[PDB]
Amino acid sequence: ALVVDNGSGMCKAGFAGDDAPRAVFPSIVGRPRHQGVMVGMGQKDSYVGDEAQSKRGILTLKYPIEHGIVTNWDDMEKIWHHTFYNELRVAPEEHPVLLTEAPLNPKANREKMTQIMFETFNTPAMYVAIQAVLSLYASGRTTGIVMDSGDGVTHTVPIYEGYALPHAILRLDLAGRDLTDYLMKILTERGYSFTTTAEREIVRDIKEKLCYVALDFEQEMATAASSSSLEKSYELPDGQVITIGNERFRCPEALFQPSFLGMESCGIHETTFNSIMKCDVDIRKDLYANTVLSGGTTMYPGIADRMQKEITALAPSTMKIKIIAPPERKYSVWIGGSILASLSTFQQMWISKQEYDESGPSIVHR
Amino acid sequence: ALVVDNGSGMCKAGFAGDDAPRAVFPSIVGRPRHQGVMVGMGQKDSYVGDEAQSKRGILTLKYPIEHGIVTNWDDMEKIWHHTFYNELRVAPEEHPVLLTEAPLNPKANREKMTQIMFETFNTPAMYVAIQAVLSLYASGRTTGIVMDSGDGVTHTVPIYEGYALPHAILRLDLAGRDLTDYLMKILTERGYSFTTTAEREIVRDIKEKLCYVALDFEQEMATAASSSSLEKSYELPDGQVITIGNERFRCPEALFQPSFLGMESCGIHETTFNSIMKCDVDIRKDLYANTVLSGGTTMYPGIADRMQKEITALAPSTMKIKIIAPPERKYSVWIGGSILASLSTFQQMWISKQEYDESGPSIVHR
Amino acid sequence: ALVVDNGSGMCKAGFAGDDAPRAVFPSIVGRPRHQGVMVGMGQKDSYVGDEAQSKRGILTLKYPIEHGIVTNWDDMEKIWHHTFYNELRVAPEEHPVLLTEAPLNPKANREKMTQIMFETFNTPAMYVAIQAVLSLYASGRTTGIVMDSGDGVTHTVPIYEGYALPHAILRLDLAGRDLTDYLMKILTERGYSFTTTAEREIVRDIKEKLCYVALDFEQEMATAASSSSLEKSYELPDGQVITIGNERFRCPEALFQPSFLGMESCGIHETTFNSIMKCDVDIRKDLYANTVLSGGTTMYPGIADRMQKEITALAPSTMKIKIIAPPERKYSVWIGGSILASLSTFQQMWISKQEYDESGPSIVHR
Ligand SMILES: Nc1ncnc2c1ncn2[C@@H]1O[C@H](COP(=O)(O)OP(=O)(O)O)[C@@H](O)[C@H]1O
Ligand SMILES: Nc1ncnc2c1ncn2[C@@H]1O[C@H](COP(=O)(O)OP(=O)(O)O)[C@@H](O)[C@H]1O
Ligand SMILES: Nc1ncnc2c1ncn2[C@@H]1O[C@H](COP(=O)(O)OP(=O)(O)O)[C@@H](O)[C@H]1O
Repeated sequence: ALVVDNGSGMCKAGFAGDDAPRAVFPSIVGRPRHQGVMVGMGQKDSYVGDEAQSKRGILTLKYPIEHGIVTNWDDMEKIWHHTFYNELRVAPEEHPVLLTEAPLNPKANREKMTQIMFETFNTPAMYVAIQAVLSLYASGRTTGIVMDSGDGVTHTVPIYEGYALPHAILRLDLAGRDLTDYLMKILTERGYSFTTTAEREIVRDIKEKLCYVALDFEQEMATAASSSSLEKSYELPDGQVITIGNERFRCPEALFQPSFLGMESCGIHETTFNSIMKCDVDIRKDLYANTVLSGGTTMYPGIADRMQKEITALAPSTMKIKIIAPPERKYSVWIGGSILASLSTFQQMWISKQEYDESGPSIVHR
Repeated sequence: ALVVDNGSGMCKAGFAGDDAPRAVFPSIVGRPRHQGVMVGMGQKDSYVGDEAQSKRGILTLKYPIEHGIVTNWDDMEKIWHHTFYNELRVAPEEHPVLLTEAPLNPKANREKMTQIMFETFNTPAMYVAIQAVLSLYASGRTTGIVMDSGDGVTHTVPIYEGYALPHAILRLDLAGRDLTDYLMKILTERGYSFTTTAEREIVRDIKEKLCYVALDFEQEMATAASSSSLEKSYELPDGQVITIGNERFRCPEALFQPSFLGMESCGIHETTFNSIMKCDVDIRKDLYANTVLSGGTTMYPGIADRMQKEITALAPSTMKIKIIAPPERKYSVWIGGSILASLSTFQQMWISKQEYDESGPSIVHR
Repeated sequence: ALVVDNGSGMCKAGFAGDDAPRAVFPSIVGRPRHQGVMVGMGQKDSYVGDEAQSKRGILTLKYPIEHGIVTNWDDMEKIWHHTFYNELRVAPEEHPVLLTEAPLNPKANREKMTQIMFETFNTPAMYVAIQAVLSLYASGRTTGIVMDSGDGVTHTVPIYEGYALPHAILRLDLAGRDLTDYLMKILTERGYSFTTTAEREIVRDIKEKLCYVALDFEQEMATAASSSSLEKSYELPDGQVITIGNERFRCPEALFQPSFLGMESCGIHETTFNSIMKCDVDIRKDLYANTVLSGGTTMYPGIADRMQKEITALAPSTMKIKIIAPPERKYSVWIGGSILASLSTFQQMWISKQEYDESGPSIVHR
């Protein structure tokens, strides 16, 4: 059977019988912005991400998912069309599929999602699972608190002996692009300017390479305020050199104390302590030492030490805390998806065509 | 033969050929309270005490006995099923069994109880004995007044030269949970709150460790009202510290003058003097100096001196009084159960299958 | 003399010489969250509710009372300072004061509460009264069971011939914010999102207008699941339309069977019958037909039928039941406060300056 994650900002897909996905691509949809100056087929009406990332410039770019909510289904159908016919070379009527979703999301999302999977692709069977649960599958633990943070969404689920406390789930719409744009805003301080969608991807790729979190914002600010050398140069695709200095960490700092982004909620560490504090007293000691980090926005170096230092300064003393931060976190959700698809006991749970034909899309509520 | 005490709040059991029981556990039944977020067998439909106390949190807790009356036989049967097959590793058709009961209890309780032991477990023989009598076996006396007090029940039986005076027995439903909840009510004075079945057991464990009886309630109140140090800290399972002060003794005080719990009966010492005053005049001098305390709710420090001071101030002078408070009172009842099962003269007293098959359940009255 | 109710979520105050209070406002404290871009005095360091609700947005909001416990005295002092100097234009040395409180609350609350009224405002005299008793004054009955439920607190007191049974009082911390968050949680089903303190008040105002309790949750669920028209539109302050449907009653339902909020206690109707069952038998016929509802969280339409249906299905038959639901329930408590202050016989009960100067703050325990 086939496992697809349409989680925000990049689709990942392959056979469930494997350890890693087969395709990984930006899910961007792009369209031409000028008339044709020379005759030929070369100008197709639309390009999907794996071409859309190459020809970027003459394309505008739109993201069909924002904050984990589909904004334009007609784009998404094109994306799935690419994933099925062009990449995995597989007929979707042959294989069952399961899909990721964010934990809290407008139910209409599920309804149309499964409607498309039946009424167009004629797929045999379907299931929608929340990402944090699947993340636990990849570690193979049965107790812990999962933190996942992707393009535009963060959430946490506490689970104990395989039971979630639904009253304890939180959203926090802080991550991803909402963080990337803060690098756009501050990078204009040095004078470099970046204005447009095709050009935003350069700043994203910088962020993907040259960023880390300070073990104390105050000391590293005082450091870079001194004449000490901490900057690294970067070269733009045109060969313009950039120097970035005093700013590789003042960016991700805004993931904490997020008043920089103007929000006034709690931040990541607050929300990790506040979720456990919605758990019963006798559970708490067991969720500590089992904070699991997940999703690509945890791949900054230094998050582990910062987070443990913060929580240990915030939680009651005498309680040991241990963050399970493996490598390969970028794949963890899909890895867990692969695991669940293989367990034979799960095979009764797929929604059948027969069920959809009685209940229609709302069957997703069982 | 097998010895089981199903007295309130914890079952105690083992072979009669021993000095102590082999298993002692809280007899609580607990059930899951959320739908499953993760696949597996791990969540069985029900847990008996030895797990139900451990995994508490995701469990709610119910007591199948309350105030000494069985509320749901199907729960008790589950408890016995665990005790027989998993714990004592014994086939019930092989061995006789005897059961404790409180002295006054609705007879239907006995009827169904023994019915289950014959018609389901196919046990060879059965006998029901009152707890105070078994308590005397452990001391090996033939004269005295037994005071037993457990979760939710207290009673006294006078026995003289091995004869009880059934017209002099009294119940007083004051002890145990009825006292523990008064710590729940009062502990909120400092501000801490405790609301649910899994969480009540924390207050029970506090009571089991940090409680004592004042050698004069009035002086120790005046003491703790001054800035003298008498409080002890306790750490909760989450590592929250608790401070308890002025209440390690204001709790068990309510076992006397129980107007604190709003009841208006007599208290324990009253009921010990009033029961003896139902004895004939010529018995009294022999019951004095033979008040035997029994049952775990007597395990507070200070009970001995308080009780003797009260009775000696209340009884007529020139009459010697001596409270026999041995150790192992937590086991005293089961010890006495062990003794009676071994006495060869008793071997005629078991109710046979033949008797139940002639008389039916009322055979329990012989 | 002055009557003040600092019950959670809004202060209410005025002269005892009246039928209703003169000022009623949300007691929220709010503070600026950006540096000043324009010159003037207009930005004071802090705003109390009547501006804090108007200018909300540029303010963050904190509630100085939570669950009936003061969290930051320096905030409360700001609220009382406003109520005395700004609103009532009154010197506190002129008039005695009485204060509402919840029935069970950490005694330290009283000590500091009365300390402030003497040592700062130099008021001549003080008394603290529990809200339910004052509620009975407004009806003028002398027998009944009072149910009061306000922002964040519920409690009940049985009173018979002017005597309470303190051992039968219950708290249940279910109401208020704990309900508001359930509207926040469920409203995201339609897709709307609400994240911040200033924005929470919009969801509160929705709750104040478009909500009712179902005479059977099951039938009304099946009804709204059909294509029948039951939704109502609401307009946001920006003119964004909201549609709410199939959810105007699934909110207050969680005030019963509150497992929706993940709590595992009993709910309101259970706890109302269970409090009476701790009363003596001969009182019961008199507490029935005298359940008096009080506090603003009783202002839902439909409460009467649900409550009467529950108790009548639970209580023994042949027993008359009558819910006294007057209008003006939002003021009943304060009305009674005004009454008690007026009875000349009550005029001996105020704690004098002389007593506080001997005993200090703990004099409130007499
Ligand atoms: N090297 C990196 N450093 C920081 N952030 C990264 C890095 N690589 C990827 N990311 C973040 O993670 C995103 C990749 O997709 P992601 O959101 O992890 O998928 P999923 O939604 O499955 O977690 C990127 O858009 C970026 O926001
Ligand atoms: N250390 C302790 N201190 C005070 N009370 C205790 C302690 N241990 C047990 N208890 C009381 O005794 C109960 C244990 O069961 P118990 O009532 O002794 O059984 P039985 O009814 O057969 O006597 C506990 O629920 C508690 O009420
Ligand atoms: N129109 C309304 N509909 C439903 N509930 C309301 C309404 N107005 C007020 N409330 C409830 O009552 C609260 C107002 O304060 P309240 O709790 O009545 O004070 P008190 O604690 O003295 O009763 C609001 O927070 C809200 O919970």
